[PDB]
Amino acid sequence: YPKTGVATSIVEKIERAEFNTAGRKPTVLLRIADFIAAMNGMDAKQDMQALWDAEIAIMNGRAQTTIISYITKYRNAIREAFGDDHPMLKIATGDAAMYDEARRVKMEKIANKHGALITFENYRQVLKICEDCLKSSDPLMIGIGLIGMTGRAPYEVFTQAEFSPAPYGKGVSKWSILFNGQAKTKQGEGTKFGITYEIPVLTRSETVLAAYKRLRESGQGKLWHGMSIDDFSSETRLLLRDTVFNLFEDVWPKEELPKPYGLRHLYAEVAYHNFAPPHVTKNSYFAAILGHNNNDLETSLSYMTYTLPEDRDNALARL
DNA sequence: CATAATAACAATATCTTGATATTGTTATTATG
Repeated sequence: YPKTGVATSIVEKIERAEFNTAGRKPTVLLRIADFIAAMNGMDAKQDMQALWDAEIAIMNGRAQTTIISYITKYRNAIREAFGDDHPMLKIATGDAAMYDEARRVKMEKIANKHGALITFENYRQVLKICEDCLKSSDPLMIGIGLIGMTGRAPYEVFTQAEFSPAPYGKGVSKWSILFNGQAKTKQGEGTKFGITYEIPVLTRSETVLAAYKRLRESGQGKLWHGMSIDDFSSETRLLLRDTVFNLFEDVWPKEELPKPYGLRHLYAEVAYHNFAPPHVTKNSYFAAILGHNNNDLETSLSYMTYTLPEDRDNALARL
């Protein structure tokens, strides 16, 4: 329980914003900075509650998801400045109704998605383009292609992936590689944090490994390698968004616009269509090749958004 | 006038059962 501390990263993002050529003012980070500053020397729990009530009063008219994210930022700032043993962490949090409502909305959306699958008609063309991206010299393209072939998150692919050959007896497997650098684990006890596990690929392993070798040994590749989430989000996110938008404009399902993370979803689908053993469940296989938490089958529910045209045909044939 | 750069604004999917870490989209800035 310290009374002193400073959220270093936030203030750094503030001072790196004063001499910007253009762009929004870091008003939220200012809010947080003044918050942490006002927290210095505070031992009056009531006044802490008043401060947080002020901060909450500020977020009004903003989306619930947005408010939740902001609260996450605040809590991480408090943890950075004062530590995990600070009473404010039990004050600076959203009311339970907000989280319960968010969960309800999430479950509702997932249910609706399972009730109305999107037929990925031109998925072979998408996998083909994504295969062609592996032979490009542009690190961005190679990254997109690696997302497509390995089903790793953009953050994983560009920043912290560790692809290595997977043994197949004495030789080397053709349709599987080893992966290390799982994200969003939060260093869970039963997660793939720092765990090298085997994943299937949608092309021959040699091509993937070679393309990734050309990725890491590039300039932009070593700029990306080891980045934080915010660095990458500010560096590549919009460019990646536009590039992905253009790459799969007229082959992507008409219902939705082509987003990068979709390449993961799709991946799983076809990864289940061409590699899945008969003694496992689709949920189990998804949770296996995606590197989900131990004994978790509920996260896999979020990836079942598409359906392959062949399966659609084999289900239409029911007459 | 005007289009590029930036962080607000927002939603998703993961570990966990109340939140965090990601991915995704838009309003606002300086500036020239």
